[PDB]
Amino acid sequence: ISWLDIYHVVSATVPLYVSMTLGFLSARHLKLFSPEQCAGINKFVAKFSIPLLSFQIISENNPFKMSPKLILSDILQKFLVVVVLAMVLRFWHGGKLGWVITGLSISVLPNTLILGMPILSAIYGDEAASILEQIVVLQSLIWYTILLFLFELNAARAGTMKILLKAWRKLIINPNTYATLIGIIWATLHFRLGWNLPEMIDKSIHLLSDGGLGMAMFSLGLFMASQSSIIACGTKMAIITMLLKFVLGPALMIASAYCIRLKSTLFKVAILQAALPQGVVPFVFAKEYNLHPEIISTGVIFGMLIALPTTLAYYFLLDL
Amino acid sequence: ISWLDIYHVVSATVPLYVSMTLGFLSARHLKLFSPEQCAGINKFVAKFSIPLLSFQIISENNPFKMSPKLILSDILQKFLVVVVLAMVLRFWHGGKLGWVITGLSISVLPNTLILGMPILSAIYGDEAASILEQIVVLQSLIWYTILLFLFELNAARAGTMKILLKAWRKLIINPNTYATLIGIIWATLHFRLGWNLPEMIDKSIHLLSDGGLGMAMFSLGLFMASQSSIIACGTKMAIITMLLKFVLGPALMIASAYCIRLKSTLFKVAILQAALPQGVVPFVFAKEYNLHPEIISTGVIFGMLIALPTTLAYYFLLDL
Ligand SMILES: CCCCC/C=C/C/C=C/CCCCCCCC(=O)OC[C@H](COP(=O)([O-])OCC[N+](C)(C)C)OC(=O)CCCCCCC/C=C/C/C=C/CCCCC
Ligand SMILES: O=C(O)COc1ccc(Cl)cc1Cl
Repeated sequence: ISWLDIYHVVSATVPLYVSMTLGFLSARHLKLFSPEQCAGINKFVAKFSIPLLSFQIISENNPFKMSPKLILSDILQKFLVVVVLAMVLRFWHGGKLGWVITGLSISVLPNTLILGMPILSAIYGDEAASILEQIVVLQSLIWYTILLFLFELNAARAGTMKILLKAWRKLIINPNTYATLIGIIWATLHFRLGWNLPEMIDKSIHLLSDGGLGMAMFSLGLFMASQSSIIACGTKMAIITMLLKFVLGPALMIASAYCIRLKSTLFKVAILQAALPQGVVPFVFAKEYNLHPEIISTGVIFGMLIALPTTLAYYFLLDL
Repeated sequence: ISWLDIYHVVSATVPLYVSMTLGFLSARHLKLFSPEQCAGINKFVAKFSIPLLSFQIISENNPFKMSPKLILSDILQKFLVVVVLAMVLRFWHGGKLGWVITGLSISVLPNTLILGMPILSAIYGDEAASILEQIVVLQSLIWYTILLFLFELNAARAGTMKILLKAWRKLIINPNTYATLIGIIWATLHFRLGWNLPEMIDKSIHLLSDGGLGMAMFSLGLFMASQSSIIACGTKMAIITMLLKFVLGPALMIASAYCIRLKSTLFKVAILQAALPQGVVPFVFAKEYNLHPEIISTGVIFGMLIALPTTLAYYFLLDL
């Protein structure tokens, strides 16, 4: 672990905190944004920035050149996490479905796009970049849509066939689903027939997509200024939010990798990626749907602080 | 002229119209955003994105390698538009000072920060970038401050030290002022001593500044949707606002360019930049001070529509 490699991690993490700070200061000390305005900014982030980012992620990779072992391992990890959460909730802590979503939003949705590429590139070779790209594409194609479907189903519940039909009806109009579908279609078209996206469309998409992550962090800092303080999540809930993200998710990912027989850099990069801090998109969704938005906030705040400790610990463990 | 050039300009301009149309549809038709949410988004873009973009543009300029001929041309463009507005108003339309500010907020304040770099950097490549950034620096450092002082003087007119003090107090709480000062200082340091911005700070600034143009157009579209109609005022003061920007301003700028003997790209760019539609800061000042906010809004809304039609015309004309 070269000392100059810690500089890379810190440089990848600090910018995601500068915007968050700016937002917190604007909301609390400057009293610049009212709660309605913060909700509107978050809605813009969730409706225009995230769909375009997902489209770009999905439309810039080879759908037919993708490690199937990586896909199977990710699916197995997600299924195992869902099963474990369902089993635990049955005996621990009504409103059980609301906690299954809040578990997947802090367990099986890392932030490999921002904090993953630099950390893995510094600690591993170029192949890790491709593996992380594939993981991000999968989580922005399948998992980010399944999470939205679950959110819609939870909102509708607040006779079963009617609820499912309502959830599907509300999902089909969601920008994220259409963005993902168009992204996959364009990816296959461009990588089979060689079609290239016209410049007037690529630039238009980039203009809105660009700066979306800064806006998401701004919204995260804005929402954290309307809570009790910085750990409004609580004391025990904040402690378990990290055992779910750095002690259970990584273990289940290791189990999935063992089951799928991963033996390559597709192992030391497939497991380490699962120990990275939480993403911002899960918060962007959990605050628009108002499903425990305080639990996926302190987790984000305190996950990028311990990213380096836990990541280096897992790196040492894998080598041993 | 070749159709390829016309197509290049159209492609450069299309994304900035797609963002505006998306914002307008989201506000009015799709009804994603409530008026409070739209106001919050406008405040965010005007407080965090625009100042950072201004700082970046200013820092990407060389104070010691400016063009004094361009400086003089820009100062004489806004000094004989005053001598043409103080003479016409003598024989046309009490409120000479009020109308002069409204006449200056239209003719000689192009939007060279949001809609000037993209279009012109594409029409003439990267050569025009230096000229546009120099003009942006000048209008952010001198002309906006003078406009603020004139607005304060008009407000107090319906001693001088009190007006200057009020202008200074209101100028210190403006993010644009701090952004411009810091950008000038950093450009001086970088281009004299050779210092380089740290990677962390650069990435943090880019996180928010990247989306400062697409989101600016989105906010413009939201504002257009907020207004009741395109032509808020009457035709009498609507067919004159366009002629005060696409006929009088460019003509008086061509006169300045001939007096100062500007030649080459510094001419085809120095006149073309004056034909761009009006900015939004003058509208903000007019709304805050309530100085004819129904004409400065009409101009800003009806120039964004016919910018490309009236920009291709000047592009074709100047080639001869
Ligand atoms: C050197 C750092 C100077 C920091 C300047 C801050 C000074 C603090 C000001 C104190 C005066 C008290 C009044 C403060 C109000 C302005 C706040 C502000 O101005 O806050 C930054 C601004 C956002 O203000 P606001 O709109 O949110 O609220 C302000 C509007 N109202 C008042 C309505 C809420 O917008 C921005 O982000 C500005 C972005 C451009 C500045 C980027 C600085 C980068 C640093 C460059 C220098 C680097 C040198 C190399 C050295 C490297 C090693 C260290
Ligand atoms: O540069 C300009 O004159 C216009 O750019 C803007 C566009 C939208 C908003 Cl809110 C603020 C600004 Cl300054």
